[PDB]
Amino acid sequence: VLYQDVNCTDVSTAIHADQLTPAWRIYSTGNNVFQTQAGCLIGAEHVDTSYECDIPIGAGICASYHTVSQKSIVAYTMSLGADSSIAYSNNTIA
Amino acid sequence: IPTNFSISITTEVMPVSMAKTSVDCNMYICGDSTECANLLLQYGSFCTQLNRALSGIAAEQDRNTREVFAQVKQMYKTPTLKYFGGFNFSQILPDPLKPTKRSFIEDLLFNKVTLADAGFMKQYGECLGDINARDLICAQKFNGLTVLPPLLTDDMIAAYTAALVSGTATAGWTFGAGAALQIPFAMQMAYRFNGIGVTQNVLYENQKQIANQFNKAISQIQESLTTTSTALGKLQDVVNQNAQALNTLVKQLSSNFGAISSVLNDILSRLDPPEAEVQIDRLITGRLQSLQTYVTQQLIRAAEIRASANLAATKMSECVLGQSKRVDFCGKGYHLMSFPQAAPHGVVFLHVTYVPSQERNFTTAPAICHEGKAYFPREGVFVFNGTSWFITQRNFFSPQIITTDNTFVSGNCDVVIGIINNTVYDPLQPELDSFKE
Amino acid sequence: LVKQLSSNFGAISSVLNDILSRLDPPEAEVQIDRLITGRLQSLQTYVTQQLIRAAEIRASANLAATKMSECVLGQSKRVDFCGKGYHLMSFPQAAPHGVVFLHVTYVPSQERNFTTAPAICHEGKAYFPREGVFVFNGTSWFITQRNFFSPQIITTDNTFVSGNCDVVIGIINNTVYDPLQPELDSFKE
Repeated sequence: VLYQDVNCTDVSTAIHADQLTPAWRIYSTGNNVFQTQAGCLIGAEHVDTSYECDIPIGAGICASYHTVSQKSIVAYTMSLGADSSIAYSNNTIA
Repeated sequence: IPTNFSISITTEVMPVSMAKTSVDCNMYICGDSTECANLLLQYGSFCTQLNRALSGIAAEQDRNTREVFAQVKQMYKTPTLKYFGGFNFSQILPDPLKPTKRSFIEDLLFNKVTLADAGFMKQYGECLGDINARDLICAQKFNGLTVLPPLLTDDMIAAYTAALVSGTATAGWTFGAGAALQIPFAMQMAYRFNGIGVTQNVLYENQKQIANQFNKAISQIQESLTTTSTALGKLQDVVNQNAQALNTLVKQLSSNFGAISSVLNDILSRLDPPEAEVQIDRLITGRLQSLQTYVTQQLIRAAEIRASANLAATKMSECVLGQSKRVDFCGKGYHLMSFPQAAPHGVVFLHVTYVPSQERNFTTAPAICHEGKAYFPREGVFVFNGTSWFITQRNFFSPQIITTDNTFVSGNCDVVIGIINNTVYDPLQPELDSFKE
Repeated sequence: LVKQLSSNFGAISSVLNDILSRLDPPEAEVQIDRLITGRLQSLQTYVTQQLIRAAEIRASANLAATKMSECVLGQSKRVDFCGKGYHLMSFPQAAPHGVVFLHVTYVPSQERNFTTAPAICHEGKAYFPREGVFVFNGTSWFITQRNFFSPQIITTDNTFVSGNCDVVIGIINNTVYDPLQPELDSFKE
């Protein structure tokens, strides 16, 4: 799930106290990832790695479906691009 | 024919993105009243359509921003020298010692248009902040108007701009065709001149002068962006239009559309439900009309911003990723170079244009008949003549002698009008005369 | 647009022929006027959305027609307009309510490091390359082109005359070749 704009401190309380309106019967909460363009990423792990943006969430954070250890949804820094090794030289021609 | 050159640099501000707004019609109209929501549900799924339209606008803005900025495959590292062939590339690449990861020009751009109408942020709610500072102040309002942060952060935009500048300065211009071919900057400028029409002599023999002119133009751009007025008018006008639209929506929210009061939870407390529904229906209709007008205006503005973003992406792909011979497309005169710069919800290009210099009157010669055959000029198009003396090029003086390598054979002399009788030179005859005799 | 037709715009029922058999004509007037106004507003919103989508499709069609006229009907030197790199060809294909082009682009291949030479002063005059822009040199050896290797020897036909050698920074001393002198020395001498 991805709440539009929340603090990830009141949503958890409303879920644990049955105060949220879209309260599903088989819904739970295992982890919260508070960041810009919030939503707490309930059901996804915030991995410190970087992969190509598959599902654009917002604020530089995206989501995909990779294998942590198994297949699950993660969150990365959008991997803005692959690194290069092009160095300037005044006597090198390619 | 011009006798000198003048390396000028022009600026062009083009918006590529707008304010990603999100208005919850369930909170804007019928904030917390249950009977109000029950009456609103009778009018149909207008709120769902408006939310879908706003989400589509946000997705279109994100896609336009990505297509404009994210155009290269690899992220080329910014060089540490920043001084290639005499051209001082400072204040363009991110400084490795400055706290911010932007350049001086990018800092000047972000410190002159980011006012965002200071004083109107209290109207709508926004979940601003950053996860790095661990503050992340998440503010909300009763009107339901929210502003979603963009996908590409300012840091990623600055990184894309730095990668573009590195791929333009270093590796020449072949980085846009899906490759990476190393080449010095002086040879790149010589090839740009050759593509324009100017020979490499003006570049190599006057490299120091061109570098000094480029540095002076960079300094003039810095001065014009430091303390001036009426700068970055496009982005400022876009922000002002967005703020005015939000303010008009907020004012239309607190409008008494022929009812007892314009504020909710005030007519449900002093009136009876059968007598209050009549007043609720008028307010609901008025707010629905106002929100529909706002959504239509937002769609029109989003289409305009998408067109501007497509134009800016085309300009970038034509001027930064290569050398376009399009007249008055990149800059004022000859393009000859292009450097993009990051800007809030827009792109500011730095077209290093080529402008001629002081001129001089000369004499023309359509053709020259040496021994009965006319000799029309080669690639060097202008036959500069004191009195039928030499043959030169167009964009520069370049005094060069007339030989058989600069002219080709043609018909007689009575076919071209205005032909001037003169003599042609050929290095073969004196060489053979010196070798034999 | 279909689902909005069955919506109670402040009336008793969103289905015709039902409010006329249970209400009075004077009340049925307003009961029908409310539904008429609601349906007119919904249809106006639909027409506005259709106009916006039609303007977008018209812009896309103009862009596609420009791309076709620039890539299929000729050879455009536009950078990253037809395909990825150099255009070099274009083939259009029919598609439902759209056009699918086949840009046969030109992409470079594996590279190799070489040495540069801004100018070559043979006997006091610097020979700048005329056509072949890249002076491929093992150690000041040859002159080639940019988009391909094409190993070609440096001659006087691929270079022109210029000033002295103390004007260009980075000039490498080398020798130029002219086919006239060996031919003359072989024929006469």
